[PDB]
Amino acid sequence: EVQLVESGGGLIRPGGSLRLSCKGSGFIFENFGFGWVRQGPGKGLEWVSGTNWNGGDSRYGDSVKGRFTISRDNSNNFVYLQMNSLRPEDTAIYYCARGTDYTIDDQGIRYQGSGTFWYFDVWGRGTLVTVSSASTKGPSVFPLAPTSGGTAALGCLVKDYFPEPVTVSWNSGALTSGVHTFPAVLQSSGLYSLSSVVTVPSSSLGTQTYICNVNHKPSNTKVDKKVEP
Amino acid sequence: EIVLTQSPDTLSLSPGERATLSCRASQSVHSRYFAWYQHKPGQPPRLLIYGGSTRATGIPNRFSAGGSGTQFTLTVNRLEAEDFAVYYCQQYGRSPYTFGQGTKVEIRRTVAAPSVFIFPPSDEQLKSGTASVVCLLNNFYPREAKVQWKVDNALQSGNSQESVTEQDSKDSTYSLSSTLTLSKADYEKHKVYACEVTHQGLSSPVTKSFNRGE
Repeated sequence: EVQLVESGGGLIRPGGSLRLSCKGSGFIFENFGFGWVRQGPGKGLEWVSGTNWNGGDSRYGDSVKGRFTISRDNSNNFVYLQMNSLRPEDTAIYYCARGTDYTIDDQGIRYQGSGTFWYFDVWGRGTLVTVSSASTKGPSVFPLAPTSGGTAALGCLVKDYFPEPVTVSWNSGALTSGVHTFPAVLQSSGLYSLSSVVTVPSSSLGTQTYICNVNHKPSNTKVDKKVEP
Repeated sequence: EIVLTQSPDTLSLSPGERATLSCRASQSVHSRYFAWYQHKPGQPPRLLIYGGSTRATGIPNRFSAGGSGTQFTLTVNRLEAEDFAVYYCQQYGRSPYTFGQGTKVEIRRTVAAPSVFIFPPSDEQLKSGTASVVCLLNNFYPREAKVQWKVDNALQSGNSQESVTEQDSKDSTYSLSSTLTLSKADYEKHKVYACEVTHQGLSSPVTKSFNRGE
């Protein structure tokens, strides 16, 4: 029953704006503070913003002060994050999160029901925001051609696409055993790259054919490549 | 602005063992203005502790935390599988509220050497005018592994990037790729290409290599 659902994610160019929304349900929304937290690629958690139960007290991470505004609508149970003048460094998963349902004054008196944003006990699944000037592009798929630990290995190098994601399968998709597809790396060019690999018996190379099926919907690309020893 | 520094960076433990996580604050924070979170890939972070030492709803008594001043700790008394994840401290003594950089608690298993493979640039990629050399380290444990590239025996620096999978859910191993990126012009200028791998499961470093065009 208790849930927070985010929406508004997406690709925006630098200097652009984007608005994130979080709908709360299954709890008394008006009593709680709320905040936003983000996690950039390969980075840790970063506190972005928070506002208290009646939105009177709102505060910001140093890196977003000025550009970002948090608001709430206690009538329809939404909290928002208005993000302006977006930068490449703002690329991240953004999480909406529920704050406390109390607060404490300088005198140490605790106020039940007057929530604020000290810490977060309920988290949205998060929405992805990508800030880049890169043009949508489909991947080049190159074979990685074939012993160690008893087997051979082969794969596909899926290079220079934008945006994420891609998906990889092998021999149409019946082959999952021993397949590793690596996390994408953003290259200097601002395009992504990854490899997909799979280990196979050395004797079986000649008998069976290996093809990787690469799909990149953003650019509606589909490519199948054979890897030959 | 308060900077939180967690240590150690990673712990390799097994169910039933104790994990102790530490967080140094760059300025004194009062004992009651601290929280801890647990975060596994693909899932929302989860609150464990607030108020320095108070367990969040649903959190069992095996988690405990405390501290004051410039050091705070979280202890997991006896680890279970779901406890392998990244853990973050968070201070709310002073705005802006901030998080530590995370400490990973990962599964300890028996040593497993990498199976190591090297792939030269394909003909296709070459025709298209770029050159990538890939070194694969497959299914190994522990995580620590040094990969060094040599081109005509000259050690390479600054022109490779490593990517690593999450610890495997079935066998708790890692796989890793190291990708050396060269202009086609430079690739063509040299002959021998080599990936040298050092790892606990190998009796000595292993080198995979090829000669361009052979």
